[PDB]
Amino acid sequence: FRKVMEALFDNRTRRANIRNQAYNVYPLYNGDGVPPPRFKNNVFDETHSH
Amino acid sequence: FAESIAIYNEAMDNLIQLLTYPVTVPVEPVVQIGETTFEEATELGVPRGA
Amino acid sequence: ANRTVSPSTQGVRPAMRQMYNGRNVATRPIPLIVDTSEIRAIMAAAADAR
Repeated sequence: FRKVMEALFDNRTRRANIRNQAYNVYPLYNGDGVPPPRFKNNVFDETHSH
Repeated sequence: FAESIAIYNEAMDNLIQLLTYPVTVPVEPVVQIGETTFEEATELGVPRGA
Repeated sequence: ANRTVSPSTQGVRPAMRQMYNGRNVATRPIPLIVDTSEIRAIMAAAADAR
């Protein structure tokens, strides 16, 4: 239960590996990773956060 | 302590079943748009590509 | 007898009705206006993001 809640509340980006390849593991929007797509002329830059 | 432990256990089950799901790996789509335009025809020339 | 006439005695019943007024009920639905252009933008964006 702590790790379920911590996955949502801890706003930092994590790192993980599969098959000799590395990637970011993300919480909700936090200013890291692919920005949110455009919607009805709302447009989001990379620093967008929830 | 089975009384208070059952209260704690239920509250966490309710949260977990609303906050969590078994993973899957969708291909996440990028909305970028390429387009073609028609052109007005002439009796000797030819139109542009796509 | 009374021979009196008017555009009303010669007329038609007004075909009137009561329209919703929000009185004498416990709650009132939120007045959520949604024009079709906004429905198109939602449905297009949902189908793009899927």
